[PDB]
Amino acid sequence: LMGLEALKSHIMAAKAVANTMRTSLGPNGLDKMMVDKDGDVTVTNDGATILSMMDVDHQIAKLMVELSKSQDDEIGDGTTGVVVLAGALLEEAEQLLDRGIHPIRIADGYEQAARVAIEHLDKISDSVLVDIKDTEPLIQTAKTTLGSKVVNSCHRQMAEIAVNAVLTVADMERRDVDFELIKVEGKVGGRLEDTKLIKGVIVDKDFSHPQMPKKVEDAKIAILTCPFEPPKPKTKHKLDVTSVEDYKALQKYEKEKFEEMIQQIKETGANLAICQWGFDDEANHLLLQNNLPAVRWVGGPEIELIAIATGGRIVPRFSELTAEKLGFAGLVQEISFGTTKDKMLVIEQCKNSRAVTIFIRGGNKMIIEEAKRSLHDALCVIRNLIRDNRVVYGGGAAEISCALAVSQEADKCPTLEQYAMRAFADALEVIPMALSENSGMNPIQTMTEVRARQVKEMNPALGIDCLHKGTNDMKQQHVIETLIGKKQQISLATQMVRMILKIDDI
Amino acid sequence: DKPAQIRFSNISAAKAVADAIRTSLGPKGMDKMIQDGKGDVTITNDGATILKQMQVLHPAARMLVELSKAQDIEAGDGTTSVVIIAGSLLDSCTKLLQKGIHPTIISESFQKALEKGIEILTDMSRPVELSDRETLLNSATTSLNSKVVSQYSSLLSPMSVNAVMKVIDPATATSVDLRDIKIVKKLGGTIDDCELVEGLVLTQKVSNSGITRVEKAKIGLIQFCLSAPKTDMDNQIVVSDYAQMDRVLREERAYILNLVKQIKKTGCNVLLIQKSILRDALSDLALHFLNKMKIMVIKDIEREDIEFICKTIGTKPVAHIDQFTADMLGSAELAEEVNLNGSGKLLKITGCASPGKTVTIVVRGSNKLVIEEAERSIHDALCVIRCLVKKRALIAGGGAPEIELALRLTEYSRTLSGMESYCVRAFADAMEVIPSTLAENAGLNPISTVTELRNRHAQGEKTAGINVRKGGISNILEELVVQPLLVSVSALTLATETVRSILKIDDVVNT
Amino acid sequence: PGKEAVAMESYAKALRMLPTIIADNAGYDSADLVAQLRAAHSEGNTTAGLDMREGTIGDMAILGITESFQVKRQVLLSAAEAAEVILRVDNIIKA
Amino acid sequence: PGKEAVAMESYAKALRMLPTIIADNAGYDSADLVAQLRAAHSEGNTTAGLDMREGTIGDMAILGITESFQVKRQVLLSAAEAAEVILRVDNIIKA
Amino acid sequence: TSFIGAIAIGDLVKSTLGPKGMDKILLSSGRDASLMVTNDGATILKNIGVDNPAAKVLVDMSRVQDDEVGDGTTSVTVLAAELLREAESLIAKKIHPQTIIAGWREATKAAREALLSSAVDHGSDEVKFRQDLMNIAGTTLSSKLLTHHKDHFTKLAVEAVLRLKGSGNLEAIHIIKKLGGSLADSYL
Amino acid sequence: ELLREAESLIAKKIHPQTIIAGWREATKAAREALLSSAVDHGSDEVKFRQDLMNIAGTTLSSKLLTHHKDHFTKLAVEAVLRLKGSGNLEAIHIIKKLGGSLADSYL
Amino acid sequence: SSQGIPQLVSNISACQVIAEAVRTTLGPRGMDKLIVDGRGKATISNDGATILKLLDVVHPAAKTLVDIAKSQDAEVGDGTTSVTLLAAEFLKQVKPYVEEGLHPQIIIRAFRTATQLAVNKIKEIAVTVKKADKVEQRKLLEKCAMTALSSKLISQQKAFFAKMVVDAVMMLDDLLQLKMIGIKKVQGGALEDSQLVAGVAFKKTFSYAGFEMQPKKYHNPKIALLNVELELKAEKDNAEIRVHTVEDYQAIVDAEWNILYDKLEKIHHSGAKVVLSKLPIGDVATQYFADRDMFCAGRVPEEDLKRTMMACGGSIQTSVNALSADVLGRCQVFEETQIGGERYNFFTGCPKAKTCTFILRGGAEQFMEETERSLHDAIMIVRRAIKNDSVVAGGGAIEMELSKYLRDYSRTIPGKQQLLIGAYAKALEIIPRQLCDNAGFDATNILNKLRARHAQGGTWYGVDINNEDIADNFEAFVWEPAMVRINALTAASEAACLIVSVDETIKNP
Repeated sequence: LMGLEALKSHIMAAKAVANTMRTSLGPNGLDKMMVDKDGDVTVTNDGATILSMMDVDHQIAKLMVELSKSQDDEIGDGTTGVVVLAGALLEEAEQLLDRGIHPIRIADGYEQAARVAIEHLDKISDSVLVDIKDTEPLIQTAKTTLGSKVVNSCHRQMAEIAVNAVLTVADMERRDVDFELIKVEGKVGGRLEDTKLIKGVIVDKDFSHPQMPKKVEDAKIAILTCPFEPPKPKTKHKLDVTSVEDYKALQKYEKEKFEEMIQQIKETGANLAICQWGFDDEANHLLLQNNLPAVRWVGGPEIELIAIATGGRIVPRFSELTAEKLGFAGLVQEISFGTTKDKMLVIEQCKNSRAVTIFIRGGNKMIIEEAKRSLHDALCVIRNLIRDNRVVYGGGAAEISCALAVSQEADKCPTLEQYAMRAFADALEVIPMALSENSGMNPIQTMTEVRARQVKEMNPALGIDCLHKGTNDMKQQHVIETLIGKKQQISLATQMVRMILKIDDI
Repeated sequence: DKPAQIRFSNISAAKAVADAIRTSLGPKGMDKMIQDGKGDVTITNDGATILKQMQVLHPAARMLVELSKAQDIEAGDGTTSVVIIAGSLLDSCTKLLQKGIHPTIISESFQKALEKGIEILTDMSRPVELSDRETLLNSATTSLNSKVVSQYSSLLSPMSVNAVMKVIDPATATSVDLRDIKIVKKLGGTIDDCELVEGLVLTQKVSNSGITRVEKAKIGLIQFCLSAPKTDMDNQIVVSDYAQMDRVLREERAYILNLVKQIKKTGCNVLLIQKSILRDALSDLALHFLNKMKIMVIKDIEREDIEFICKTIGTKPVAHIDQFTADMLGSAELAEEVNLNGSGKLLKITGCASPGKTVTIVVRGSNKLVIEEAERSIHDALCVIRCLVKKRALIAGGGAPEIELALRLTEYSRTLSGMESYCVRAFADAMEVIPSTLAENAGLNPISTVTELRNRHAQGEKTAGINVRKGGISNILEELVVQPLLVSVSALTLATETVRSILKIDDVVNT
Repeated sequence: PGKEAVAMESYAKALRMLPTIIADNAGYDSADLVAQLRAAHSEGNTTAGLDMREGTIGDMAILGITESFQVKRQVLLSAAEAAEVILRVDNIIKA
Repeated sequence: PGKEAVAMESYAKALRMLPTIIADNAGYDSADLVAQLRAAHSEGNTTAGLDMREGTIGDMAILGITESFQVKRQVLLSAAEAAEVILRVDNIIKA
Repeated sequence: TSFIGAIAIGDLVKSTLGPKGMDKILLSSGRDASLMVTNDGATILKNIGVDNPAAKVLVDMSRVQDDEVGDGTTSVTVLAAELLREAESLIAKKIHPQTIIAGWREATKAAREALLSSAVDHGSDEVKFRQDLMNIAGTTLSSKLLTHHKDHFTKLAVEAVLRLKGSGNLEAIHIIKKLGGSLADSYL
Repeated sequence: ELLREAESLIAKKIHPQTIIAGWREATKAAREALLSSAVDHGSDEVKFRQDLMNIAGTTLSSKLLTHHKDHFTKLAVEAVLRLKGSGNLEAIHIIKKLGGSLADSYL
Repeated sequence: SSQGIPQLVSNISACQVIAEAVRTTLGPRGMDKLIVDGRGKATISNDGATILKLLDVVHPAAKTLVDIAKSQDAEVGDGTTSVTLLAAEFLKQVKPYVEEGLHPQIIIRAFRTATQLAVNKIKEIAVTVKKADKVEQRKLLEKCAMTALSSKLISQQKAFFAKMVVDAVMMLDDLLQLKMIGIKKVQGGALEDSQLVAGVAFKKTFSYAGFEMQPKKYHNPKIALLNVELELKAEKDNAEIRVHTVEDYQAIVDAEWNILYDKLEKIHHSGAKVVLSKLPIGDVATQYFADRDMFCAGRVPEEDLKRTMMACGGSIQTSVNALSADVLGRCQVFEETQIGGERYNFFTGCPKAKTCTFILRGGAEQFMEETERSLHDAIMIVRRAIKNDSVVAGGGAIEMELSKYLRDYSRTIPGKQQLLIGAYAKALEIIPRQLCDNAGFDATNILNKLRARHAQGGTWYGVDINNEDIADNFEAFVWEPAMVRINALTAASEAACLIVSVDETIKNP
């Protein structure tokens, strides 16, 4: 099969993946089941995973997932919308090619309609930005993340932690700021409300040193990796002493290595000390008698991340015990590891912004992974909102506003691209179409109702209801999505159509 | 399940009929060979001559045939545009039911689209006033020059204008009766001799001894017995001689004069001959006696002529002799048999009183096909002028109405709300097949041509259409092709009526 | 109002199926028995139930038959949320 | 109380299906309309009806769309007796 | 036997039910040139060829008392068919038929009592009679296409029937089938 | 049963998310009614003793055992009354021993 | 197969099939093809040379056509599609005549004389403006690249793109594969501004603290070309030591890293003064390199190494060996400039400036990919054009000029060769036809008026892909080199005549 018939079958396969993804749109998205090679199962409506985890034995479907992945971090929530919009564009292009239009012509028509839709998106702008006072507007924007997924209590704390982390990690806020370094961490355990923002790194610690000062105002930190007690490079070490007084000589050597070095280190302004491996608690008793708060069991990647956080690089031997080599913290504080049953000491490094991370807890592995994806999406949307302060009303409102714009613009040209832009219009219409399909209300009735509301009254903030608030205006609903986010979604959809609309593959 | 499936099947049959007919559209046209039981050929550029002889099985095909027949009897031309609109609307319906929206909403939305489309077509058209001869001749020449009957429609257009002026004053907007203006043939002849005949042309008479012409003719409407009935056999007894049948023979010879004396007290001049299954008998041996004292017999009258003469000269229908009173008599000005430019025995009635001013046109020609082509030319000329006079304000053709109507109907669907909005949008964006069909039959890229027409109708002239006689999109030439506004009105209204009826139809059932 | 009425009525009848299943496993005239119990609650008897030792309806306070509140509440909520999480998925993707 | 409670509910659902068909033939959302009508005149408000002219809940008292009592009673009784006649035959034989 | 026929007749009548329904087309056998389109389900039931004896006895049991009252056919047939389908579901759920008969007898008694309670009297007042008669005519004359002609039927029928004031003249009323002028106006 | 009726409703062309919303509302109402209708045996001693006895006996009757349910339940409530409210699953020491009869069980 | 016509028509069909692998990829906006490798790798390339290189061809006729295509790719690279389409269409238009039974040697000499005449006509009608020294001609090459780039339709920054690319290619760049002079694309930022990199360097550095205080502006850094790295957890010693004191265990932790510390110390003291590594490097390693007053770049691509070979004049080190500055490359410019969000480290200015690459930043993805192809094509065409003696109007125009000339000569030459030359001329029409079809499928509608106005009078008019209308392909600054067109037409003719000269295919399995 070659030519237009091969492209017809290819559009059929693209529709096969697209309508499968269709039901997952929006906050009210219907979930999907994934069973993997490992045999595990998970319920999830987030598009990014159910493309990445999904595999389809067709090359164009592989390009679908690859091109969605390429803008994964760039567009978090859109992972569903871009794919469904590309699918609708291909479904309309099916009819367009059945009418005989050559594929690059409709591709360029889609590009022209993309330009028109982008310029129309420019016309809607909100979200005045000032970093200190933005807290309330930004948590109202993160209300979209809060009210959608399983967070029924809609914790304002997670919205606040995300917005404060993103606003603090870069002091300059005008444009294209370096929000690449931040990341979120989490593990199964306590409630979802068990969260804490750190201007540094949280370490993992064993429950020795029980009542020791886990909180110290250490401006500087001892990053001494030398073994205070016999080391273990995957290889254990041995002990051999002639008598109990020989072991007491070993004790006084240990006392030299503890009091003398740590007196020097405190002279350099550090009390907290790292150890690369722990051996036994009777050696820890000397450290307790020295009132030492210390942590250990840091892995290779763990200790390297500690180094990048504290700016100091590891000290393996005695001769390198100087102030300059050890890493800085400025402050250290201690916070419960779980809810209350276990405790953790956390090292902030506030004097440098190069390390800010978010810790979250969850009552289940499904709960923790859902929190991972939800907080990643919230981080993405807040990042993309503060990168470009302009915003547009979501809930399908922006897509149908662009639908009106490009459909009314379709009469502006004499060339074949007119049907291409009309196809773009009734394909942008799919977002409320499918967003009501996966919701309860009748798709076309509500879609055309809000579409005509945008004509009887000029405000483009009208969209379909997705949380049953009883109102079709999205301004009070505040289901809002970043303007540059919408621009990226539409542009990626147009490119994603183009990259398989001009294909006559083997 | 079943209702959706049966509606899909009905739509498929209607669309198959329409798309088989689609190629043959408009003056350019392209024909098919008809799939018939005899195996002959057709070179008929038009579209009507396929449906009128189409072997139709599915009821959708039959209903589209009724569609075409209704369009033809209403306004004549457009008989293919109507069916192609029907097919395109059914294709849009296929799309809409593929998405699953309900048929009743389809019907209501198409009714709304029809109303707004009629408003739009009435709006943009040129409000030409039809009250005097110059306007009538302008409309006639614009209607005739755009078709292939122009060569001979020229001489007959003023005469058709005269006929329609006889029927009514054009200030009266009521439609003239197409059937009232009858068309007749006098065998053979030239072309120019086709002339208006005020009154009626009548069938040929028998001329034993009857007068050829009579001033102030006293026309009688006779349908009753002629003789003592030869009821069942030529002889009732032994056939050695007609001993007793001589009685009924001389009773014929007596009843002929009895009825002629019953006539002369009224004065019946002519005799329309009904067939021998209604009459007792008809033969020269009595028709001569009727003729010689002024009762001229005219051969083989038919019911349409009887109705026409009743409507014209006021002679009440007759079934018996006793009503020979003046109710069955008419008093014309003159009745003559005229044989100029080739002999012909067709009688003419002139100047008789009439409530309705019925008028007929006699058709002449060196060949029978020429006579019948002149008849169909005058027929469609009367159709177009009547559908203009009853609705005024003719419209430019050539897909321009379809482009302009689709554009404003798409924006109407834009401003419209509810489920019906997308239905009207689909109606508009599928109705544009007619200009696409003209582009296909003109050689241009159909889709690019439709886009160019839609763009030119936007932000500019709304009368621009596809020109069939010069080529391509044109706006500067106003006289691209023009049809009476009723052509498009009837097309849209009948198409939408049948489409919404098809939508209303469910679960076909054999009796 | 709304389409939710039929959905929750069907949920109620699915709940009704549970004692219907209990009676069916008991061999009694399960449909008639659950109809009788439904009528008893409709006329109003918050303590009316099924006597499992011998099939008939009875005011369950006198009989002393009962179950702990916590287990019943948790069964209802957990079954509801499990059916919800199953239903919220339309298709399964396999590899 | 009897097992015919299920049959009574079935009768109620079948009678409820008639306005459902009225809505379906008119193209409106049948399930939503009938459920919201059930709510609209189950909470009292006995005069509430389904306005087919626009597909919305309609207080039928002032709209004036009314049906004569005799035809409604006759159709109810005739449907009942015809359904009884058709139902009460279980097997058929032919010559 | 199972009620496939009794629900098949109901399903083929269903889409015609009430105004804004769906039309049916009835055509003669033998592929002759004759067909007609109709909306009134009574016409389909009259023209239907009942090959199923259950459907035949159902339509016969309707005809004895459905065309008498008028317009009940499209309601009685569909309601009976839906009842038979629901009862087929019930007997699939092992509910004995006689239980269903008793339940439906009592339920119909209750429904008729509720209908009588909800029925509102409109006697003794002329203006209430006028408005009620126009409303009932409009609901019964819910078949013609032209809405102004709908009103024409409503007014003509109401004024023809009200002028009685006494015992029925339905035995004496007639509607002459003579063809006249415009297809949108009526006369008495 | 819920999933059976859910598939039946999907056949009736009722969308899954409407089913979820209606089901959640129904569970809210049912849980509220159950809580408002459940009976707190409350502040009593002898009546509470009888209530503890029979509720424990019937809850243990849900298992296969039918003979010695009462003895185990009485022993358990004796332990819980030694708790006086301080619920302790580990107050009872649970040793196992193969052989013998169910009547040979001892606390 | 069978001798003569029955096998030659099979060769015709095979050449048509191999054309279908290229037929729709002629124009710059032509359809792209996804070709799947047997390994399960999906690759996308809209240029026929790469497609045929990835595509395995088995049929001998397709084998010969692809071999000629590869020879042309070694000649120019874009002419692969043109020569394949010409060969296929020549065979298609002789198919009715060869099926009629005329001997193929006739068409061999017919094509020979027709293409010799076509070469004569090309050399006669080709014109030169060259004279590139003056600023007017610099901006003439600028507008040529602008017309090649016209998909962007940007404002004056369109001309800025053109000026930057023409300057980068004109600075001491000889005719070569052009791979070292490539481009990169960056998110964010204004498309009006981007970096004219005077060489090539590393895509995006890491978040290490050594980056922020990295020593910008090396005056003349000697470079180290490494591949082996130092990183965490990679290596360790399984030593066991009995306790003697507390000062002894540091022998084990010493042995874990001492060889690595000495290795880094010596390889940095080798004589180089900035070091590159293809594999990831540790932040702790970066800090010890800062202790060496030095910086390291890890995870560098191999194309960085190759561009270092051809431009920086360096040599691979690949390990701690070669503790000498002799084998080390040199640079004249170094810095780091975070291009928007792109944390690009720069080390540029080389003994050979063959690469002076550019990096794009326009805040998109869909535009700058076709932009990469467009700049590739423009910078290619300028360098091939300057080498050749003369240039001729391309983009479907000169194909029509030759078609008209050969039709006129065919219709006047006697003998059976004239039908064959007419078939050749009609087959030469394929390039305008495919340029139109791949652009708007309106091939006939524009082709008719094109041929008519071309026959109206002597002009270089052809098809313009930008507006689907006839444009002055010459003086619209869309061109094809005359010598390259001679090579393409002659190679296509030789391929066609060779493949239609063969009757039998011989097998000896």
